[PDB]
Amino acid sequence: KFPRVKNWELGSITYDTLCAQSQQDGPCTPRRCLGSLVLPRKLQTRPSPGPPPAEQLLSQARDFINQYYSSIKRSGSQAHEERLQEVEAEVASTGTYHLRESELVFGAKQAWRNAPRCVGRIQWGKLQVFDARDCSSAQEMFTYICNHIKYATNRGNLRSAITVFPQRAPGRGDFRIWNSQLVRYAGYRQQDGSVRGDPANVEITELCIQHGWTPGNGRFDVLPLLLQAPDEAPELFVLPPELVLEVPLEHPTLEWFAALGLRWYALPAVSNMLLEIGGLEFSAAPFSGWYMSTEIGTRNLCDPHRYNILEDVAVCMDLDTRTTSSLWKDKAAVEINLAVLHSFQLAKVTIVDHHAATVSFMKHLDNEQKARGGCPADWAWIVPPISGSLTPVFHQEMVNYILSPAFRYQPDPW
Amino acid sequence: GPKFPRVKNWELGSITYDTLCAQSQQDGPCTPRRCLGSLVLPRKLQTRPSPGPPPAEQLLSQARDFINQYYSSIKRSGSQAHEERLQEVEAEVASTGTYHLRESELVFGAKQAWRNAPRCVGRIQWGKLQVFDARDCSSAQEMFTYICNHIKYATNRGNLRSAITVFPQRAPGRGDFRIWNSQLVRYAGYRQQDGSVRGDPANVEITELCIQHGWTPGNGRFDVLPLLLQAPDEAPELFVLPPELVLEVPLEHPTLEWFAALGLRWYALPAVSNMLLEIGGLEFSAAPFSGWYMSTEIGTRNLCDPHRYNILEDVAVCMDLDTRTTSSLWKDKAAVEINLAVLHSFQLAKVTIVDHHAATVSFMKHLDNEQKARGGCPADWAWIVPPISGSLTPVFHQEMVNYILSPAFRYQPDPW
Ligand code: HEM
Ligand code: HEM
Ligand SMILES: O=[N+]([O-])c1cccc2c(Br)n[nH]c12
Ligand SMILES: O=[N+]([O-])c1cccc2c(Br)n[nH]c12
Ligand SMILES: O=[N+]([O-])c1cccc2c(Br)n[nH]c12
Ligand SMILES: O=[N+]([O-])c1cccc2c(Br)n[nH]c12
Ligand SMILES: [Zn+2]
Repeated sequence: KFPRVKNWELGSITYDTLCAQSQQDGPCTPRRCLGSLVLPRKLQTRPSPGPPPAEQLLSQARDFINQYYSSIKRSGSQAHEERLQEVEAEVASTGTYHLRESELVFGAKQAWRNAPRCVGRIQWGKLQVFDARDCSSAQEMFTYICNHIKYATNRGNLRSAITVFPQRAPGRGDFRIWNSQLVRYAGYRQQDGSVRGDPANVEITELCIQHGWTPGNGRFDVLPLLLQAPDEAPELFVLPPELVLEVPLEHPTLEWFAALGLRWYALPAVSNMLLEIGGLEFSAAPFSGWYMSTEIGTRNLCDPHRYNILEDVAVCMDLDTRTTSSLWKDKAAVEINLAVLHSFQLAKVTIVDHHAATVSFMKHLDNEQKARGGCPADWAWIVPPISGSLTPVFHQEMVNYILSPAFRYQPDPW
Repeated sequence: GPKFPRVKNWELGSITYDTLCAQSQQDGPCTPRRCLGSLVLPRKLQTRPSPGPPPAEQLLSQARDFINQYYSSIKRSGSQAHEERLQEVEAEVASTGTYHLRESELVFGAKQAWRNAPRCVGRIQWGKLQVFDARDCSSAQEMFTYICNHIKYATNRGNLRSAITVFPQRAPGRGDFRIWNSQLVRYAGYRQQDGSVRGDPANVEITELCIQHGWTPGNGRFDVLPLLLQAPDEAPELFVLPPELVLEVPLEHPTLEWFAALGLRWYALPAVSNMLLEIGGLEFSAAPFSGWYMSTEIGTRNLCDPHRYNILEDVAVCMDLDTRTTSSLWKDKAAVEINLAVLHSFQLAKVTIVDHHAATVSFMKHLDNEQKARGGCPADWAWIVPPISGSLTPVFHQEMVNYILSPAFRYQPDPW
């Protein structure tokens, strides 16, 4: 049952015993592996048609409290058995329960620590948790968010942070942030099917316009937020320009690069995922850290269904775009990633390259093997989009499983 | 909707369902509890030498599945020729404990094994494979004659042709036909006194086995190894490939003049020879197959892997790059130029080669051809996406379902 895990660069071997703690099922079976699938339908977080079984919830709850008390080394103590009873009496009576701030802080950190697709988990212990459970309006969500952004950005010296809004309650709508990230660029479906801006944001941009936003016409127009309080229509909120930090891209040696007019924001804040802690679900819990240069230079700027600048850059570099064997694509992508690192470093904004990032992840995997006897990792996401085998994680076998607390995907609110 | 794995292509936003996986009769390493898809050698396709024949009934079920597959491919499923063949296989297994394949059946199974290989990006060529029947072979000496013939035909002076040579199957109460080498062409790995390794670090053991068996070792970085061929119940015999049969390509860069001075080179023919070909339950322990190289395999893996030649730093220093800081992306720049050299050099020498962009584009075409043909295609994402410029190829944006279908090429324990 326990996986023999091997690193092919070093020849070392380890056994993942942490996978035995996984209580949630993934999409794979012995007949076929679906590890490469981006999204689920089974691992998804289905709405509350009513309160989920008290036994099931109480089981996840007790396990979390147990995890919390081990965390502070006061396991088995009186403080522990009293807390387990509080949780049980509360579920038995109301069908749900509530967490203490310190449990929520522990839970939030464990959620990040448990995320298999995150290559930045070495930073898991340093996370600023903002308790925004004292929120009752879209207006209040906005204030909290602005404060999250101000703190997280920190003049360019980024700090990891998460804001937790009210949990889901049975028989009531969810608190939701309609945007996938707090900061994203608009995607305008310009007449001929083409899209000015980020093609991945066509739908959300249309929804913003539908809710009163007067749109722009640039390639990098920061989008407004659609915040939604329970059973209420989403409200539109324009983020103050002084709050959104952006880095204009330029190349260290290629003078003409800057003329491309490219730029990217400093803060990567995912705001569409569900945070699950002890059976409870927080539908609104935006989190942020800092960028790995490849997400910007490779994925966001070079993906075919995204900005797709690969060719424009290759033409400017005067590369042989006629044939694939000239490797014009590979050369252009490397220069774009270098431009991102140069630009962010020049602007004094936090950034980390894929080589440094994966090296740190290897250290993290080692820390975790010692600490918990394994570490859930999703190979396809941990290995960077360019230069895969050039990094240490490529040659490292990994085991992927679901551990709780956990960040999960959830249905779009519309 | 449909009760099958839903697969999405994120670049195009298109959806497909894999119904072919339903026909998988063999389990992989994953369970709903955890995914072990990233593991290289899972104990699944692994075939530990069964002392005797397969259970008459287990072999029988596998045999029946293959015969059905065969008749279905020639469009005679349910016919008298089909039912007669099924009876003939059962009768043969009932009296002898095993059975034998008709020539066309062997050709079909061999092509299907390639078609079914999850990790092969070059499967769009599956239909055009030359199958050499070597089931008459009876000595290590003859295995060598057959291999040299394969190498000659397959190499074809630089205009490579896919081919597989099938030696006699595993037999009850009779040793196996084995090729000790991992590939027909491999460079030697010499363990230095100082601990280092000259040549290919990956080939240290086979090199030492060659020496233990009479090989007089050289001491270069690119010394082609001799073959250790093994016939039934005999010790392996050493056979040196005549130099003129092993085509090699001196590597040079199209603009960086100094690259040629590095003295780097690579052989033109990739021929895997340590895998077991399984068809209808019959095992062909010796069945070397070859095709042609995808540039990344040479320039990125073979030449740049830290546990292989590891030439990244040397090329970086030559390009005068900052190898003291990761942010200079010195590794990336060098690897790109190393891959361009492999492509430029093979094209210059008139030897078949395919860049990772052209290969993945063609695999996308293969995926479409197989959706319509079989209703899905077993693919191992981690092995299909190139070791460099991953998201720049169309396969990165294509979800994939991985499973084991038979006939198949499986891993098997080293003979020693
Ligand atoms: C410290 C800096 C960080 C870096 C450099 C980093 C980098 C990455 C990268 C490259 C990915 C893979 C691509 C993707 O899924 O979009 C990822 C995924 C992820 N990270 Fe991190 N991360 C960081 C901080 C954080 C923080 C603060 C959290 C949560 C508290 C977090 C949670 C996750 C999760 C849940 C995913 C998966 C998202 C999905 O499934 O789409 N990360 N991270
Ligand atoms: C025609 C050109 C071909 C190309 C460009 C090609 C390319 C590749 C590549 C890149 C791999 C991935 C690396 C690896 O797994 O070792 C691979 C794997 C494989 N190919 Fe192909 N291939 C070709 C021909 C063939 C042929 C002719 C056969 C068999 C008849 C074959 C059988 C396989 C198998 C079984 C593997 C898996 C090896 C493993 O388990 O590691 N391939 N191929
Ligand atoms: O840097 N990244 O590539 C990246 C991807 C996805 C999420 C995050 C967060 Br939250 N910080 N950085 C991230
Ligand atoms: O070493 N690994 O752990 C590993 C995982 C997944 C794919 C590959 C390839 Br292709 N080489 N090594 C790999
Ligand atoms: O080109 N390749 O990278 C490659 C890898 C593994 C096996 C083969 C064969 Br057989 N032809 N090409 C191959
Ligand atoms: O699109 N995909 O099929 C797919 C599979 C596995 C990983 C990724 C990433 Br990271 N982006 N797209 C992916
Ligand atoms: Zn799997």
